[PDB]
Amino acid sequence: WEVPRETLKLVERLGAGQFGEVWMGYYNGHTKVAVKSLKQGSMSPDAFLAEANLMKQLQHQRLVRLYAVVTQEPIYIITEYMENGSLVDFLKTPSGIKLTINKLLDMAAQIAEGMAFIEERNYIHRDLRAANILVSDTLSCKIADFGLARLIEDNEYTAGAKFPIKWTAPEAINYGTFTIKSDVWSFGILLTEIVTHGRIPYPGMTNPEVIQNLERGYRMVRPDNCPEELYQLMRLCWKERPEDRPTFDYLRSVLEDFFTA
Ligand SMILES: COc1nc(Nc2ccc(N3CCNCC3)cc2)ncc1C(=O)Nc1cc(C(=O)Nc2cccc(C(F)(F)F)c2F)ccc1C
Repeated sequence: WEVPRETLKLVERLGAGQFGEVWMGYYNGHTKVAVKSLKQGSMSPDAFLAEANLMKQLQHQRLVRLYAVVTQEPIYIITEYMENGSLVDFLKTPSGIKLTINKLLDMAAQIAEGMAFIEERNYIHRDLRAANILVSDTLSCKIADFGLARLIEDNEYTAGAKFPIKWTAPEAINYGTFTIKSDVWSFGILLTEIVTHGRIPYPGMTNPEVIQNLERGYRMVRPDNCPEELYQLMRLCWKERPEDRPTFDYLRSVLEDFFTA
């Protein structure tokens, strides 16, 4: 997995943040890659490499696959470059805009397939949303960046760190209890993003507004142009009781059929 740092040529910053940056570059000149570098101090070089180790163990068709690493400060995590960036951005570009519900549902099914495997392996995402879904040149999707429990859950630190309100389940917002079921709720919201081609969820509301209404049992209205059948699948994702929400396997199962229809 190790590669001399010389085989990498950074070219364009893609993302920056608390723990480092993500750059687009080349490996041995010909291979286009995405490189994540750890910001010295931001976090243990060990906890940083944890993400890589998880990646090796969690390889799958619909998940971001590790390519290589550089284990000397500054540590790098390298993956292959996904040409169309993040799903949420892709859906607003001319190509993404013209996509028919069929192609959209297929993509939704791919994500559901990725989540089924994650559920299968006893893991949780914690920050499932279109911004963390990557799209390749042939429009196949892959799930990326699990949300760090350190910054999203209840503990010493967050005690005052927070999360993406509009995508988070009621139980997680209130009691900080994140399970695969809250990832399911989240999937429901991700579903609306896809069908609306990137529109922000709960149009017309602020985060504190969302929170208030959620208590009264409020749920997003079916988007114009969203099949009513698909809509009721979303409603299953937003059931009040977590244990009442469907599994990704079923979701994956049901999405694949709307698509062959
Ligand atoms: C921005 O990161 C990328 N961006 C593109 N393309 C792109 C992005 C934007 C744009 N833009 C921005 C400019 N405007 C035009 C469009 C144009 C191309 N391509 C690849 C990456 C990419 O792999 N990133 C990446 C992701 C992870 C990661 O997920 N870790 C992880 C963590 C936990 C669990 C798993 C699991 F379970 F899933 F295994 C994981 F995998 C780790 C390292 C890296 C480098």
